[PDB]
Amino acid sequence: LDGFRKWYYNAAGFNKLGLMRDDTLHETEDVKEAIRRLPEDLYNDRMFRIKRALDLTMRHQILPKDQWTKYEEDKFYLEPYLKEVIRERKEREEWAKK
Amino acid sequence: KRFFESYHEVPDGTQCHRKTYITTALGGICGIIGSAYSVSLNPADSTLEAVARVGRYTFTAAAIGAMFGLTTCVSAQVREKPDDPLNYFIGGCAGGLTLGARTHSYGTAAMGCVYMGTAAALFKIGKLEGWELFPTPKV
Amino acid sequence: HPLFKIINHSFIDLPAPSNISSWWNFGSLLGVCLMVQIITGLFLAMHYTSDTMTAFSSVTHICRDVNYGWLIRYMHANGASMFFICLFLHVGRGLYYGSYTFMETWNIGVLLLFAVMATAFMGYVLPWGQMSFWGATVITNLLSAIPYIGTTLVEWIWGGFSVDKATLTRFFAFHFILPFIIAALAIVHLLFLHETGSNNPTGLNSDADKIPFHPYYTIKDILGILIMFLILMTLVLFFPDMLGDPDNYMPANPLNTPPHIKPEWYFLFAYAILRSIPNKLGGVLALILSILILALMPFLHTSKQRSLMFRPITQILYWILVANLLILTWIGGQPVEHPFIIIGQLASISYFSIILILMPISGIIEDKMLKLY
Amino acid sequence: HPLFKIINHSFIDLPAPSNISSWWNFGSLLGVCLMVQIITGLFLAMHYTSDTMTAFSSVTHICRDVNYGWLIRYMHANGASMFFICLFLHVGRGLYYGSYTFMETWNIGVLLLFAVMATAFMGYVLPWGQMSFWGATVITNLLSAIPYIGTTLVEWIWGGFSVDKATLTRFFAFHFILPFIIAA
Amino acid sequence: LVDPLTTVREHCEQLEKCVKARERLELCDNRVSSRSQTEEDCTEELFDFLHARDHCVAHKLFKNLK
Amino acid sequence: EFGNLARIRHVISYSLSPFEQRAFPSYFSKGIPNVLRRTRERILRVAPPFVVVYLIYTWGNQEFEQSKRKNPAMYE
Amino acid sequence: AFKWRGKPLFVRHRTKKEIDQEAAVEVSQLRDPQHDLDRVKKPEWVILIGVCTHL
Amino acid sequence: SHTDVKVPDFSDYRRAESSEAR
Amino acid sequence: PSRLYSLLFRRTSTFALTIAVGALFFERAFDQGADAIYEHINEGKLWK
Amino acid sequence: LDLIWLEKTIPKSTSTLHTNMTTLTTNQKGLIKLYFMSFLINIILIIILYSINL
Amino acid sequence: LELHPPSYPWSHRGLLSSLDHTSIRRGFQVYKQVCSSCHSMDYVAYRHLVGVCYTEEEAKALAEEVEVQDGPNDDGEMFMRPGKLSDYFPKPYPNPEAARAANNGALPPDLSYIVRARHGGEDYVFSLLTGYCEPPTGVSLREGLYFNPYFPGQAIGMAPPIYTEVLEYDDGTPATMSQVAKDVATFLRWASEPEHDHRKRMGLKMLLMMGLLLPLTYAMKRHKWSVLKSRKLAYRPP
Amino acid sequence: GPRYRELARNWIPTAGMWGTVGAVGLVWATDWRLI
Ligand code: HEM
Ligand code: HEM
Ligand code: HEM
Repeated sequence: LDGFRKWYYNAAGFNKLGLMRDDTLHETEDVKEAIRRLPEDLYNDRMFRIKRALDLTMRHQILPKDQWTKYEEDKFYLEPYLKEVIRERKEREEWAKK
Repeated sequence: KRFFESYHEVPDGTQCHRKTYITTALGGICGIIGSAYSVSLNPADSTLEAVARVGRYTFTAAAIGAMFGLTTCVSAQVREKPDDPLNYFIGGCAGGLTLGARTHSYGTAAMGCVYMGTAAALFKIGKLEGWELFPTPKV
Repeated sequence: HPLFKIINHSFIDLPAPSNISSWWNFGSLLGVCLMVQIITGLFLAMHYTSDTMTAFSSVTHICRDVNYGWLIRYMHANGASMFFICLFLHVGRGLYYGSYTFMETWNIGVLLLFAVMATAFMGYVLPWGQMSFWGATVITNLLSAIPYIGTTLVEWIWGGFSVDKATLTRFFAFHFILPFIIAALAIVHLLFLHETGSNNPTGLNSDADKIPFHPYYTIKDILGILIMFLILMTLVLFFPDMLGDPDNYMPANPLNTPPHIKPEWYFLFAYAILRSIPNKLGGVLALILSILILALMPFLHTSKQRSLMFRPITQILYWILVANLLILTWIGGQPVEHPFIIIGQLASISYFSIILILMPISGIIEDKMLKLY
Repeated sequence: HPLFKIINHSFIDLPAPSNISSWWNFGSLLGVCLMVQIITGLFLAMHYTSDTMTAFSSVTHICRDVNYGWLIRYMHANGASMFFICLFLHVGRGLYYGSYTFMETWNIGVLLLFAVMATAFMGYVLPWGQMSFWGATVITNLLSAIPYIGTTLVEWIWGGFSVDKATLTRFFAFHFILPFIIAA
Repeated sequence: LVDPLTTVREHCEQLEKCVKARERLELCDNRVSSRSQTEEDCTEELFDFLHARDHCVAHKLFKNLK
Repeated sequence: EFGNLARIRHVISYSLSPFEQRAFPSYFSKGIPNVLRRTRERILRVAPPFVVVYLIYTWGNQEFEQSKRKNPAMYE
Repeated sequence: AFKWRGKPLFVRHRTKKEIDQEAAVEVSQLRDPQHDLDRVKKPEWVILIGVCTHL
Repeated sequence: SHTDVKVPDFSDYRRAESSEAR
Repeated sequence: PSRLYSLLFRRTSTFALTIAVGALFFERAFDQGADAIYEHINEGKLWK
Repeated sequence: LDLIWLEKTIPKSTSTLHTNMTTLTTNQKGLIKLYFMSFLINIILIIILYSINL
Repeated sequence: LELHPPSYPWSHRGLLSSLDHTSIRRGFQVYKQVCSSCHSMDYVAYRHLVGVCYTEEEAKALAEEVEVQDGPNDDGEMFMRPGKLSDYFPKPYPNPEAARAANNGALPPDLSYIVRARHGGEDYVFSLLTGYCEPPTGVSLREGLYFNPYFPGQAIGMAPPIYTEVLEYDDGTPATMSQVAKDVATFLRWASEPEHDHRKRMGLKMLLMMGLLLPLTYAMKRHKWSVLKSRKLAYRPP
Repeated sequence: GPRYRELARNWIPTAGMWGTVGAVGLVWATDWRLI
């Protein structure tokens, strides 16, 4: 399962643009709240990675293979911050039903 | 066995479906046999690993069976010339290419294309000229 | 200046994503095609007569006696075909790249698609050939499906017991008036989009990389317009009758019926579905759903990634969907006999199961593979 | 909704002067008249034929055989008359109260006035009566006055040596298409 | 005067592909002769034979034609 | 509009004037490799489906004809 | 047919056999239960409207 | 600071008195 | 040639004049050249 | 074309094709079980070769 | 189930290949002497010929060679006059039924757009006119029928109208059945598309103009898009 | 949940009234005699 997940990570292809997994999340309301709660350096790296991926997609290029994002290396930075947004979101919801 | 033979009965370039199916089976059969020898000797490390190898060899062989069948049939279809070693060569040409890909090597595709295609072409000629293989002793 | 303010806002200083491919040209092409159709339609309207005695005679008079009237007529017909080509590729771009999450833009789109299909149907009825008359009857009797409301409604459109002059004239009036409603709905389509901006093929937030539109996506739209004009003209001036049907060059005979009747290419996928369902009503409904399933599409998105650039399993399912859409287009053409029917039945089952069931399950699986679910 | 904003920006929360008289109604009436004309025109277009053999016959068929077709036809004609009454009173309001200092609004207005006059002229040509044909020839002849390119222009519009079917059909197309340009 | 078609036809016609086709038709013709009391016809055989013949003739009638 | 679209920081961006740079730098030099790079990246996810389409198409056509073909035993 | 009311007005005459088979047809087993005579005042004479119930 | 690096090379882009022609 | 830029491309007005004038003559040349081709391609078949 | 392309294709390739083929066929554990099982496979295939061509 | 006419190497089959106008003239002669007795080229008028294969005055001659009635006269209905260049070709059987009767129930289909209205018309036409072969075993055509493998049902009321040397070509080209079927297929084709030639000239000019304009517009786009396509981004966190 | 249930129970009576109006409206407009 670990090797097949690495093979699917190579087949997804966002590592060839230098992106992380959390860069590829669709910005819903909860995702934008999690992005807003990021520290400044992580937010700046995320915006630069997104801009570089957009530029590479503009020129129809990819990064060189040494510059790709290694599956093992990818960091799920937004995840911790996101869970909270969802948790808080759900809590408010249940309370609504009260 | 009446099955495989069917491939030859219908004129080439026609009923590609049957052709591709038959060719795919033969390749696959060879895949099994080939994997078997490959597993019996040079054994694997774990049963699963070997089951995988059987699969790999089987599929690769099945593929080289399909494309051969498909390319040759279609080449004949499109070209409209049923009897021509070239049809088969294009087919063998393709078959080799699949092998090359499965092995992830352009070079293999090279030798594969030439050698494999040539062989298939010779099969066509063989059938066209009624060459006899493994003949009974008639002295 | 008030106007220039508006002008600068939708076409010059509009912030567009820098990385949108050639597929994003297609919608602008559709607008150009709309104007082209309207312009050619206006120059067909100065000589066409919507009378059943004189409609075929007026069309032949356009082709034979009006200076370059054959050019304007075949430009109109092949421009309708080019409109549907660009429409299908626009809808396919919207399905592939997750652009249906712009829900209001998507719903105004599917309204525009319904209006364009109705306009093209009545326009094809307009020359009053053999094929037009039997096509109208057939497609209209389809409306006769509804049990209590349907029958009367049909003759209401037919304006009589059976399609006859009553229909032709009101079909000329509708077919004239609906492309202006299409233009107004396209203005609403553009508005509901600028509020959100266009999407990019990566599906990510492109706010960090946006460029102007005047010098970057204008010359690109001009190049796409030039290529689309190359394909249209080379489909009018060299292969003018390729997309049409020969039986439409016979006059409309109510006593005879063209032996082999088929909708034009674009309406076939639907035709196949209709024929597939055994029940008449079922067919009509499925047919409608065929188009409507798209509207339903923004509620079926279960993935955390907007686009399919990084989603290979749903890419495979998407290309299987394009594949059996082409299969349904072929089947419609084929006559009623084995095994065309079974393929049609399966192809329709596979179409509805891929759009309804397989893509959200695949998106859940893809989210599970990235340790997100 | 983004679309709702437009409504609340032009019809609900629009700050209007509290003391404008009934004359300021008239422009809105013109818009209503435009819709009315378009609607009635659409229901004339489902039975009218723009052929010189059949145009008068189609108009009589509308008046005599279509259910309430006389109602829609005379509503269209008297709605054109009501359109010009409201147009003249709108222009008179603009002249009297100094509203022409809104210069862009005034110029778009006089463009609309030219378009409405052309639409009504070709619409009056459309029933192909005695009066329509001689009226058309007359004004089309007006163009011939042009110093150098007049003759050509007249013949162009007529689409032939003299107004005949060629004209009627293109006048039907132009009379159909111009009220949508008037709406824009 | 000899219609060029006749010539071209003769040529393509002489071809065996076609000859045997005709023969198959012949067997069919004969079948219907003996099997005279039936509804089986030779229309299908007729068409396939012709398709071949014409295709070839068509390949080569316009050249002769002037 | 521009100016209020997004917030980035420390991302320097260099560029050149159009007339100062070659119009088609290495157009076929790298274009071909790239186009080829691209196809191999999606070919396995695009063609396979349509291949089967060609197949169904063919099988379908042939099968129909056979259905039309007269049954030998028929009438005999 | 005489195109009555803008639709083909099929008017047909039937043979002894023709009339004989139609009666033989199973009315109940018919998709639409309407015995041949049920739609004809004369067995030798059948009159129908030519619009396929379907489309 | 702002002087640590120099403008990247555009030689594969840059073309090879000329402005007027260019 | 730097005379071009100075005489034709430099001032928008001049840039235009050259376009319009060229287009005025281009039609003559294009039509003539094109017709020559079309005809020859089918030299035999045409009224004369 | 001389040296590399006409030496890599005909003279050298045939050198490699074989070299590689000997490497797989001659890399044998030396264990009897493996070898023997291959005898098993053979008996099976020959049994079939006769069977299918009965 | 129908025989599918083969592809013939027509002189207008090519992408820029126009029609052979001598063949259109010969096919018009074939229609005038044979096909005009039953079929009606309603949408082709003598004037149409001028410019294709007959000159103005020449056409006038043909026009003057037919009697066309003028319905409205001070007190009369018809003193068919010398047909003019504005008169349309004379349709036989003024009423459809008339022909129905004459052709035994069949209604020759107006051959103005026959080639356009028949799938693979040019071929079909040629095939039908030349496909009058022997009926096979088991076939039982109804009274007044003939056997053509192509015609739908293979039962065309039209009897075979082209017997070798049916008419003599004024040009003298041997009037073999085929030479006549090819000429009338070219003519009917012309009839169904009098603009075939003019268009192809427009298409040639369009291909030349697009071959000039597509790389130039591509070069302008790649100029205005080079700026970005060379943009180098660098992230320099402080 | 419970709150939304209260909301539904509280608005459904109003909703039924609205439907009632529509019934009268549709029927009157359709002039469906069955009603
Ligand atoms: C009348 C035919 C249509 C025209 C002229 C048209 C035109 C356009 C244009 C110009 C755009 C802006 C995108 C661009 O050009 O780059 C656009 C966007 C869009 N259209 Fe369409 N469209 C049409 C039909 C449809 C239909 C039928 C749908 C729904 C299936 C649809 C859905 C969308 C969506 C979702 C977008 C936003 C996608 C994006 O810009 O990223 N459109 N359309
Ligand atoms: C206001 C805009 C439009 C006008 C005034 C217009 C006018 C006309 C007229 C008068 C005809 C009959 C003449 C003929 O068929 O040769 C016609 C035919 C047709 N129109 Fe339109 N049209 C318009 C827009 C459209 C649009 C948007 C479509 C596509 C949806 C369309 C598709 C067709 C088609 C398919 C035909 C029949 C072509 C044929 O005869 O083969 N038209 N149009
Ligand atoms: C697009 C909208 C419109 C359509 C489709 C339309 C259509 C028609 C048609 C079919 C007729 C001939 C039947 C008749 O005699 O009334 C007609 C006549 C006429 N239309 Fe219009 N029309 C439109 C808008 C207008 C407008 C805005 C005006 C006023 C400026 C106008 C003024 C007239 C007049 C004066 C006549 C002649 C009435 C008469 O017969 O005495 N129409 N129109």
